[PDB]
Amino acid sequence: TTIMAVEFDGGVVMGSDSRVSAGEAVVNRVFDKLSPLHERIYCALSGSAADAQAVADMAAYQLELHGIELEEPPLVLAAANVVRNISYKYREDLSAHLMVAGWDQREGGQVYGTLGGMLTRQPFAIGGSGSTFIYGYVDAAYKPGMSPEECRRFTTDAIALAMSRDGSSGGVIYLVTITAAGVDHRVILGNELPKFYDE
Amino acid sequence: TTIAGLVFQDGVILGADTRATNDSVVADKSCEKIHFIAPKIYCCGAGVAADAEMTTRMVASKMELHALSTGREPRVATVTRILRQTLFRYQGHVGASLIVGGVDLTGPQLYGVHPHGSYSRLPFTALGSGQDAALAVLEDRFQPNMTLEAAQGLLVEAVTAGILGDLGSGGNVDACVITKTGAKLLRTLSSPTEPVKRSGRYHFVPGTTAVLTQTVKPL
Amino acid sequence: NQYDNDVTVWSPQGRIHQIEYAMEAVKQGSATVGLKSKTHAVLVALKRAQSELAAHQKKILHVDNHIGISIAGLTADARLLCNFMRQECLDSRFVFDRPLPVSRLVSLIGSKTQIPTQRYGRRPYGVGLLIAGYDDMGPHIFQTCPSANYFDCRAMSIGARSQSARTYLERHMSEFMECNLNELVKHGLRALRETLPAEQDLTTKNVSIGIVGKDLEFTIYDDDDVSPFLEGLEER
Amino acid sequence: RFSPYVFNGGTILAIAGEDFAIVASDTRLSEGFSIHTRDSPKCYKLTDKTVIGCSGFHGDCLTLTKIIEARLKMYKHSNNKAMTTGAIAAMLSTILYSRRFFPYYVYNIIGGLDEEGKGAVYSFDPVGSYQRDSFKAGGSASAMLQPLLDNQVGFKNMQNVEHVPLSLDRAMRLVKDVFISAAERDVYTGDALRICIVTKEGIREETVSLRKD
Amino acid sequence: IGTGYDLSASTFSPDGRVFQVEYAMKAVENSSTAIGIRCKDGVVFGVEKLVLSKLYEEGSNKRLFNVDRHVGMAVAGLLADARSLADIAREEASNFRSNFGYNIPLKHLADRVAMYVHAYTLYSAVRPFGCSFMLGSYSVNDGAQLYMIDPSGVSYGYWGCAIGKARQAAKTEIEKLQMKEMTCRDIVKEVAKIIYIVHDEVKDKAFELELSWVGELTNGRHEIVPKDIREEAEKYAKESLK
Amino acid sequence: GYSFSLTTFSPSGKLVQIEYALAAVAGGAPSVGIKAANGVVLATEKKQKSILYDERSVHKVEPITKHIGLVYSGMGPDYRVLVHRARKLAQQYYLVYQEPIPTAQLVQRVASVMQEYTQSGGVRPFGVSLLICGWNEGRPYLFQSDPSGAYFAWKATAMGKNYVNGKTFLEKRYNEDLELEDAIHTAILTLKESFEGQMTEDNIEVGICNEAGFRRLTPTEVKDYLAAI
Amino acid sequence: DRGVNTFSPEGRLFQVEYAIEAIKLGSTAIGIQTSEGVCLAVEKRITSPLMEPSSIEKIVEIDAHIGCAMSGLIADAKTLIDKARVETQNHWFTYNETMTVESVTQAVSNLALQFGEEDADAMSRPFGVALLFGGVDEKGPQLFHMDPSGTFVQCDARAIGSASEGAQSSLQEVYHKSMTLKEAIKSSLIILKQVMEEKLNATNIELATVQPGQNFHMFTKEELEEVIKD
Amino acid sequence: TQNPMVTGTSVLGVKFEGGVVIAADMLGSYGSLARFRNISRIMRVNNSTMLGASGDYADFQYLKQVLGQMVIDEELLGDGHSYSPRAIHSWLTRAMYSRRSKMNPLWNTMVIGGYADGESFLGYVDMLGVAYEAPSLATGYGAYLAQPLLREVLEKQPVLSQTEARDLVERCMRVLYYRDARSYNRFQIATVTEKGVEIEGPLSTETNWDIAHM
Ligand SMILES: *[B]([O])([O])[C]([C]C1=[C][C]=[C]C([C][C])=[C]1)[N]C(=O)[C]([C]C1=[C][C]=[C][C]=[C]1)[N]C(=O)C1=N[C]=[C]N=[C]1
Ligand SMILES: *[B]([O])([O])[C]([C]C1=[C][C]=[C]C([C][C])=[C]1)[N]C(=O)[C]([C]C1=[C][C]=[C][C]=[C]1)[N]C(=O)C1=N[C]=[C]N=[C]1
Repeated sequence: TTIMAVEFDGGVVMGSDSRVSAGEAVVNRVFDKLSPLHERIYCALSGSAADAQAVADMAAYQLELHGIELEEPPLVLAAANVVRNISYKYREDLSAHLMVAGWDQREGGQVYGTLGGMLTRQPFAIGGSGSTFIYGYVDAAYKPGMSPEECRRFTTDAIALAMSRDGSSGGVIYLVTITAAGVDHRVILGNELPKFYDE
Repeated sequence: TTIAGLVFQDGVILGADTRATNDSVVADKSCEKIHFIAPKIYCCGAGVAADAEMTTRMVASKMELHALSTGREPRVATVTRILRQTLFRYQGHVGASLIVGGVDLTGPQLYGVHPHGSYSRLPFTALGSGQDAALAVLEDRFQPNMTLEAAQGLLVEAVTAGILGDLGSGGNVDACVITKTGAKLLRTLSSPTEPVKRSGRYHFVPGTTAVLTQTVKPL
Repeated sequence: NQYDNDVTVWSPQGRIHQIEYAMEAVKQGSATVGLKSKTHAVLVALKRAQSELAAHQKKILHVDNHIGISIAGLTADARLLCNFMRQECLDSRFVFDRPLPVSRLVSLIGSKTQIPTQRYGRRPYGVGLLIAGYDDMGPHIFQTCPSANYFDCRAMSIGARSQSARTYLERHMSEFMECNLNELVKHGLRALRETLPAEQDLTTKNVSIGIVGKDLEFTIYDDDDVSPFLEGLEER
Repeated sequence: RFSPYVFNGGTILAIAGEDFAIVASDTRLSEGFSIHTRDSPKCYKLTDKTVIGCSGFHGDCLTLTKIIEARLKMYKHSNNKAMTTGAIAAMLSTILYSRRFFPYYVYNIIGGLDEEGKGAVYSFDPVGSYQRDSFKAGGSASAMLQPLLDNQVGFKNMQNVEHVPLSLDRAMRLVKDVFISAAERDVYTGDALRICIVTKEGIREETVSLRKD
Repeated sequence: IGTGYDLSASTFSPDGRVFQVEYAMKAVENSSTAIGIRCKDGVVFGVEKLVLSKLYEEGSNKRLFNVDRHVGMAVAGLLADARSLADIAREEASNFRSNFGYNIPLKHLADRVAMYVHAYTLYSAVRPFGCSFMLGSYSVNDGAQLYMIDPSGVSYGYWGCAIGKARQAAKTEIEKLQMKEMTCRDIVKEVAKIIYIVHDEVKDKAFELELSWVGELTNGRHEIVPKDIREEAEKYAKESLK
Repeated sequence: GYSFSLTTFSPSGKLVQIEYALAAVAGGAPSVGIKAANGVVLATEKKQKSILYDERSVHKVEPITKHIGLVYSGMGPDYRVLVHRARKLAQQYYLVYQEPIPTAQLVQRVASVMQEYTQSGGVRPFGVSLLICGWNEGRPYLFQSDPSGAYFAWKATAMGKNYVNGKTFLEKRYNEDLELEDAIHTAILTLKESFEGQMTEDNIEVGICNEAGFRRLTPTEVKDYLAAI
Repeated sequence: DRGVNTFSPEGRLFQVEYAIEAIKLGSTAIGIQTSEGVCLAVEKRITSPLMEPSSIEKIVEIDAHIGCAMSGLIADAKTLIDKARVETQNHWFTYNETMTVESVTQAVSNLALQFGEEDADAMSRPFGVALLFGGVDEKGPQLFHMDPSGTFVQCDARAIGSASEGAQSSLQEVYHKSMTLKEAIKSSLIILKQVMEEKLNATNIELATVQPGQNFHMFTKEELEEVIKD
Repeated sequence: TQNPMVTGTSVLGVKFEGGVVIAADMLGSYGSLARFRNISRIMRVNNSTMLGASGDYADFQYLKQVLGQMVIDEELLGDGHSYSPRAIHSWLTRAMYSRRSKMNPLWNTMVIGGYADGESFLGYVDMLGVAYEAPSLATGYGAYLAQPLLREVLEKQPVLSQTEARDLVERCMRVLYYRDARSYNRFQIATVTEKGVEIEGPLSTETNWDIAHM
């Protein structure tokens, strides 16, 4: 898997590949790893499929009731703490990383890391097996003040670059743009991926 | 096992073989791997036969209590969730790999549920030791909005490829077609092996077996 | 009539008669006086004898090196509360390696003793305490009651005839902060003796003193150890 | 796999005299080939007539020490008297055996006065077996100092020798000379020697220096 | 109605009432008056803390508490119940930060604590709290917020609020103020004036005034009103009475 | 909770709370059960207070499993508790034995729960009497379970308001050899004996049980039965 | 009805008040603390010649240096006696020493208001017994009294039971702090003879003396006869 | 935590005349990977105490949460009593030992610096409950590289000024960046004096690579 989130002025862009594997076998080649936790709050799934889906199901439930009690959309910090606490309490039994990003009236567009029960805000963040091969790329390619389109292009290029190199990553790139107005869903097909040196 | 699913223009087709194996020995030549959940929801089981049998039985029973209370036809999302949350809780020790297919107010759906509790909504899928032979046929010839006759044909071929290619699979192809109007359970829809014939002359003349003791209890 | 039986029953007046009945235990225990100066906290109490042949009951008990108490009421409830206090103090030194701040201990007593005032089949504590302590905020005198309410005091008296002692503490209140130990203890003895009958005086048998302060850990003086303080008293 | 123990070294030693008891220790605390601190004395004052030496895993040393400290206060409140040296020894055995299946990795040597005002030493193993001794060494250089205590303080292997009982002055000189030898040969012993002397008058502490390496 | 219908909170009277809660409300009405005012840049609390004995220390029986760094609580009623509710409220705020990583919103805290109160109004096993209390808070995002909970477990949001003996008399005096356009420095002087007016010098003994505030002036932190400002408000309160 | 019984023996030897629970039943809307030769009918008065009530929203005649059905007299909310419990009990049997629960077996299990509320601490007995119908071993069954936890197998019976008259009416009016088509007609005529007003397909509720399992009759089916009445 | 933990308008628990009244029905027992040891004496109150006098054990040994005299409900006392014996041996095990008389008295005393209905694990009512703990420790000979309120006090001389008022009056007139243990035994026997309805004899009463260097001793019939002779 | 994930390297500490200074790089490593090069590993506990942490970051964040709340809890009372640096060190020792005894340690090695009543405080606490005070501390690999330099200076001059202590810490961070293969040239310097705790960052030590031309 290769997951990625990028903050911009009015919100966030989140991306993921589409490969679900079981050893060297592709089980699902078109999985959408960008799972909604609330209207305007999403998480990118990685690691154990069963663990990631379980944590997402519980976080969306906790956040739904939290939102209805505060008579307000939950804060992205609250959604990040929700996921983080589950990942931390069960870190010995869970083997999943759920990146949390979205939008708020208070702090606007924010990107969070939940790796092993930790919590960290990032201008952009990457995860999954595929992220290992694009650290140098994202370090060279990231520039602050990127537009939502520039964020989608940074996310698409970085994920395609990882998809080529990583056996556990491939398929299609799913893009999601969370903003005050709402959420936009894009899909970049395996035919339409950006091309780079592949020999 | 070779279990498979498909989503066609008017519903879902579920396919299964009839082999149960006990360590390289065929124990059953014709078992039923396609199980009822609700009138318009069926499930294929692969793995530890007792785990597939009991987790299908439990969710079917939970769906009867669901439908009786709600007064509505059950949703395929409910069977997927009830199954996942149960399997996840057991952490993969309940070895049931399932293909859930069905039709509700939101159309036809096909899901793959794994023993650890992970799931996927797919247009076609295959599970079991012969899943790769079936998944090759499905990848090779699946087109969206297939006709019932075209979908049945592809499904039979997908299960058959697993029957002949996987040593852990054999027997006949059982199928189930699920449409808005209900489900048609096509048992032994295809038999890739013609009736096995022998020149069996193994008759024993009465008395050939040496008997030491004989007691007769009238009933 | 019907609002007397349980602590969970509110009377139509917005009163809890069981709490009021438990407070009657404190008023029936023998007088105790607690007072403080800028450096010390003193506990002076009268010890009753159940016959000439019996001994005068222990009215003052140790809680920690910086805290000591004097009881009035059910002696079994006083022991229960004493061991809770002693233990809370032990926990604080085990965990933090510092004395438990006196006001914090008193909050735990108020929190601990309120619980049975709101639970059916349970009863309030039939004990009232005077607490003497010393910490970073100097010396303290606190008062707890069978009603889970507590008070920060400049001086105080609980028990039988304690109204007489309270009057002396209110009239001499101003002199207490600049008092030395001998004078502060004597003030305590005079308030204690005001409760005592007209025919009865203080004694090296019925008097008990507890002192904690700037350099002194909580110490209990009882018979010949009490004599130096009584040797200053002079009148009525 | 996580190990809940680590060896922090250090040497303890006690001697019971006619009217005194000495409990002594080095001040080194280490781990592996590193020195944590050079000022870590292993002597802990429990009562005005009882001192304890503790050595082994420092985490267990700190804990068993706070538990002993808390238990004495509890006993004083319950009995309105200080625990005698014998009652502290008997109690420590039960505390150590309460962890029979997850031991306190601590070597304890109690030293103080008995009810006759004489010297008392009680030595323990991590799991709670103890006995009263004339003298004893524990900790990293335990095996270096014990044979010399057996010889010079117990008069062992010496025929035609006048058995003169040890005086405080003579025992203090022996503690200072054995810790110098322990610091020369045992890597875990050094920096300084902290000596606790228990007499009718109370506890005195003396601190002599040992090698910094 | 003394016919058994008033001995338990798990028993309704024939006219549909729970008398155990009504008798618990009477314990607050018998107690000293506490007032709270919400203004343009914060919330201010004031309490008529009657001096039961000259022997007690200045600041004994504090009827004002810090429930969280940004939340304050003003009580009236049975003090041990009031302090037990302060500990519940405190833990509720503490548990929100541990769950969501930020300060508990005041309406949410009011809602949570009001339901721990409500819970004690349903059973024979437990007794309702003989207490009413106010919660005050200020943040840039939520603004100034004042809430009040009664023994029944009811929680409402207020611009001005009073609880205790003089609850109605203090209300007709708070109504004279145009608090929606006032500062906390301005409203402090008024809170003291209202407490001195509703105090009964004949029936009651001496009193001590407790003043606390949370607003923009304090950076959203619940604080006691400093000695300097308190003396100035008490001087104006006494001068206005004449 | 309250750990002591709330139903105790009066000095005369009566379990008075059970007697008072039976009074709640005797004041409820009437219900009828008729065991035909080839099936079972369950009929009840579903007359609500006003036109404003959505009659189609809640039911009195309820399914338990494919072959068992239910009706009651008394406390509506109490009934719902027993319906859920009965449906659950029917699944527990099916999960173990892989066979539809025999009606005597369901009735016995449910009746045990009813007995429990007459002895267990701090609870009152159910104010409901249930008519349970089923089809098993190729034959129809009609049972009744009352607030004490006692069960009875009936050929035909009445519960609720005017049950004494309905029970005499059933005895004389019809007997064995009834076709299910004849039995439904009789159940509706038994109900017409107590009913105050015009009896429509929205104020009466019928359920049938036969070879094809149990099912509630549609209002159009009830309308055609009422066309002959 | 009212709960067992209900307070009377005077500030005392009704159940504890009534448990004290039960002691007024029990056999009269006396204890005298002397410089030479503590003396314990009790009337058995035998109701039939067929009853074995040896089977009435109202004076018990808690440990070698501590004895106990009891009055009230004899069966309620048996539970607290065992709690006292267990306590001394758990203290011996943990600390390698004997307990003070006061420490044992305090241990038994902690179990007094440990009764209740709601929120408990589980005594329903208090113990209808009064105890006298006579023994020797480093503080010398000590005699302690305890009642169902958990209140324990140290006594020079104390009487408990039916004729408590009268026996204490007699004790008060004859007790001196310098009185010998021989005189202590004589006074207790004379005072016990006075208060009982039946005549006094070696098989009618129990006598025990705890003295430093002699330990706890239960007087034999032959010893009781020699004492009654004087 | 039986197996740490994101870990922090050495935490440095040295007391001076009038306070204590503590230093730590802002790196969280996942094995050899410098995964987070800008995370703070230092925390202001209260006005007199500050804590730096080596080992697992998720466990440090958890302790930062638990401590942070304890401070808030205390401050609501406003009774004129506050946790001394020594009391935070005592609590933290009991906290680590307790988790270690349940065979579920918090994978950290921490340094606590403080200043209360004119006295400087510097205490070490590890995942097993081993605690002690020292004039200078260095956790992890710093116990091999930086502790010899701190002790070398403290041997010549035992009392250091705030400036001398600060320059000594900058010299130690330069050595650690050269020698520790799990360090980063981004760090924080936190100082506690009469005024209170002051955390400074991000800092970097200038590097010299002239030895490459030898
Ligand atoms: B990814 O490679 O990390 C992917 C992410 C993921 C998360 C939630 C839900 C899904 C699909 C249901 C996928 N996870 C996987 O592909 C993992 C295997 C994996 C994990 C880590 C690195 C590489 C590969 N898939 C499973 O665990 C799984 N899927 C199907 C059947 N059994 C197990
Ligand atoms: B299949 O080959 O994976 C098969 C699935 C199966 C078998 C019989 C009935 C059902 C109904 C749901 C399903 N599983 C087996 O044959 C298993 C052994 C196995 C396990 C994993 C991979 C391949 C094969 N066999 C049994 O559990 C079994 N065999 C005979 C009788 N009882 C049980």
